[PDB]
Amino acid sequence: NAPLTSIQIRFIQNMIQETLDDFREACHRD
Amino acid sequence: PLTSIQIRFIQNMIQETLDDFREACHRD
Amino acid sequence: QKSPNVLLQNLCCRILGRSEADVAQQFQYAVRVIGSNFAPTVERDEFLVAEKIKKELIRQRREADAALFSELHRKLHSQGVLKNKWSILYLLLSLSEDPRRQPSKVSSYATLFAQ
Amino acid sequence: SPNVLLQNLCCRILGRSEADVAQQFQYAVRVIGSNFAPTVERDEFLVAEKIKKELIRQRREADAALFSELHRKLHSQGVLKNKWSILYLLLSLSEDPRRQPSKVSSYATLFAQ
Amino acid sequence: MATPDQKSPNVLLQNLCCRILGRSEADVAQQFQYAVRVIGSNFAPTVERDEFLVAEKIKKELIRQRREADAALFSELHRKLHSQGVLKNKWSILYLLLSLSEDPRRQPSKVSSYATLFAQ
Amino acid sequence: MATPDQKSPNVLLQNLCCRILGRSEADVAQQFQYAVRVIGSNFAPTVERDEFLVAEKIKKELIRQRREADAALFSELHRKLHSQGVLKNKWSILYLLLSLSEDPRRQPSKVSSYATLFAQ
Amino acid sequence: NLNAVRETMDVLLEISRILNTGLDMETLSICVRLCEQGINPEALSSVIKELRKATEALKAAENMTS
Amino acid sequence: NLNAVRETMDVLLEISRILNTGLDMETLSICVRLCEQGINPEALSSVIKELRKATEALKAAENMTS
Repeated sequence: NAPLTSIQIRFIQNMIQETLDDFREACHRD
Repeated sequence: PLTSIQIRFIQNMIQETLDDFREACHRD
Repeated sequence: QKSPNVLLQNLCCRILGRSEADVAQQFQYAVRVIGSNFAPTVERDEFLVAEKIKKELIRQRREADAALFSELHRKLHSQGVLKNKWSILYLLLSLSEDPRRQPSKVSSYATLFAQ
Repeated sequence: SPNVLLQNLCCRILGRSEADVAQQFQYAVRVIGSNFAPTVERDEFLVAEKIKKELIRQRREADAALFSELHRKLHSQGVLKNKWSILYLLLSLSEDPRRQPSKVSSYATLFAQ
Repeated sequence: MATPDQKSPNVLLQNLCCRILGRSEADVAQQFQYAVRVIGSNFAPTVERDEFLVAEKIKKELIRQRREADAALFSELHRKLHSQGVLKNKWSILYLLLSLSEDPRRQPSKVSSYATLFAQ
Repeated sequence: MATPDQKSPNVLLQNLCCRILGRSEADVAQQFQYAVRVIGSNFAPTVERDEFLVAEKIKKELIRQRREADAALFSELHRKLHSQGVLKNKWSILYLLLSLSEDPRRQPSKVSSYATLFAQ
Repeated sequence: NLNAVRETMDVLLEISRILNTGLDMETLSICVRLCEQGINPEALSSVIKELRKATEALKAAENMTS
Repeated sequence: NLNAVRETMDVLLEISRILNTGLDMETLSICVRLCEQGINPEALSSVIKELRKATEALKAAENMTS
């Protein structure tokens, strides 16, 4: 059960944030 | 497996990003 | 207890600095907006709205504004005068402006529709 | 006046006189007059990075470099007061050459009359 | 060489409304007006403008409906269509076909008769 | 084709307006018109058209509201209803009931009297 | 109660000033009273935004006509 | 300053050409002037899209009438 490194957690968070921002931006643009 | 601290951090970050996206859509 | 409509009209007149006759189109727009069904506000929880305002101010490197917001929220919670704290917190968060970002001077182009 | 400039811009883009672009001018005025939610990014560097990523995504690395150079030149020229807004607009108006343009159906011409 | 009189999209849309309603074009005037209003409206770009990406999305959707055989058939038909080269706008037609697919497994939420009140 | 003497949708909407407002149908005419407009408005497809999925969503919502006993009761009632087979549109009714479920802990946002100001 | 209301209004004024909201004491008091009386915060925010937009449109018209 | 404005406009035109934006030098200069005056980029993008649709309809009408 290798704990997710702080760097990996930050990377996953940034990826999720980017995808959610893209979805919000697409909805806003629409 | 994501440590409980890492899991909690990732969960909070994902929740914040989804809340921000919902808020932006709602504001628009 | 001035009716909310009269209070909103007085507020518009005070904020714009114009007579009711000069704000007739704006008064009609305001009445239409207030009477129009609006999507729910981004945050309807007083504590969640306060936390979101604090987080947004901290993320913008506006520590002074974040401290002021936290102090105002503490004061509002302790005073206990307001029944709907969430509405006031949501309004304040929605109306917050970054003091560092130079007010986007409204392009003269808006005047075309004013006539 | 900015309004006259916008009308002239519409006329230039459409290739018609200002009197012939009245409906398009009205549409533009309506769009500008609508209350918009705050922009996602008001930072010139963030807008530039988003534009660069969008240009790279279309496999236009040369066009991405050209865009970065043009942005650098604009920043050094110092003519624009709101660099973030212009960069965001340019990013928003970029089109991917690989995605086949959804050809506006001849049917749109049917209602113009 | 007088390319068969493919009546202009307005006439084609009127004929389509008449055909869909099973009434003459004159009897579909309200439906024709609704169609004209829809067609004159600015439409968002199709979800996928890549022929292969649209075909893959169609195959995935068929698999999601537990129509794996239909998903394979869709992928094969898409390959055949791409090889045939008859359609000029493959992405638009693929997006349309994807948009028109119906899940046989999802029990039709029977449109309440009340919707007819607004059709007039 | 067993069409129950279903009093017309207009009568049902008028009765609903009168019941909701606590005014007579004649006094709920604006509310009746609003109801007719809402029903006539195009609505997005319901979130769930599966009877069991709607029941599970209702149970999950009750659990999220810390109403675990109410979630179990909802699941049991849904199982009983499915076995009973009395409801013709189980998915629609279940989805409606789930959407209409209220958390007793979340204070009903009393529609401000202020909405009446714009009616004049 | 009066002292508590005054303290709340002062806190709100300070928050508005730090946030550069442009609200005066009377408008802030009216908004606070409406929110305390149950007014939907979205309606109040839309009204405030419309009044600010009207002031900005009037200022733009005065600057274009000058 | 004039040379700097000319260089910026040339750079912008080159960027538009490489990106296939369809903007000319005059339109690019107008957009730059509008942006310098503070116009919201989202509103500007929506206005640009509507203007482009109108321009395409006008070009189709001109090609049909010619």
